[PDB]
Amino acid sequence: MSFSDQNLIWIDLEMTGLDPEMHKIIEMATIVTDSELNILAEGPVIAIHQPESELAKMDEWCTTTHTASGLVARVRQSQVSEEEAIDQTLAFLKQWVPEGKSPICGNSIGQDRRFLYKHMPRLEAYFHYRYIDVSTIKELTRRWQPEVLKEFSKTGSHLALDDIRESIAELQFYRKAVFKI
Ligand code: NA
Repeated sequence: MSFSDQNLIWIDLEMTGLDPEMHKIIEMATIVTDSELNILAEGPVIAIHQPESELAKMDEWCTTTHTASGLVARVRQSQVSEEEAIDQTLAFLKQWVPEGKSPICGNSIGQDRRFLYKHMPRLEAYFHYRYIDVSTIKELTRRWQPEVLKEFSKTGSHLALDDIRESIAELQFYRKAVFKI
């Protein structure tokens, strides 16, 4: 429908920790916006199965966060592997954005990309090499006019789809508050 090489691919992952060589992806969510940040479609929201030995690497922050959100129970019950999650996500993205055109979009999105390189390289390859990191704008705003940041807040639930929706909302806020284009 609104297929376009200008559309943007937004992605958020949840993991068992911060180290791609040690930890695993346990949730993924994608959203496609047009170039003006209008949400066109939401992609698969996938809890990825991991065995207890991998869940057992989680520190207290991860254990308490992902248990209280319900993610751990969804991971334990999930029948979807990383490979099947890649397949579902690519089948979605091919309907909205051509391969290799969209930067990877999100907050501190270089961290997610590291996990994609290690665990989902076929999906990493779908992105253009550039990054649209909303937290770049957050950090520049903090230094140039920090009072702006009091006008926006996040819930931060660490449910991947809700968090990437907050990333888009943050950029929409910056478009009006700190940009003049
Ligand atoms: Na994130």
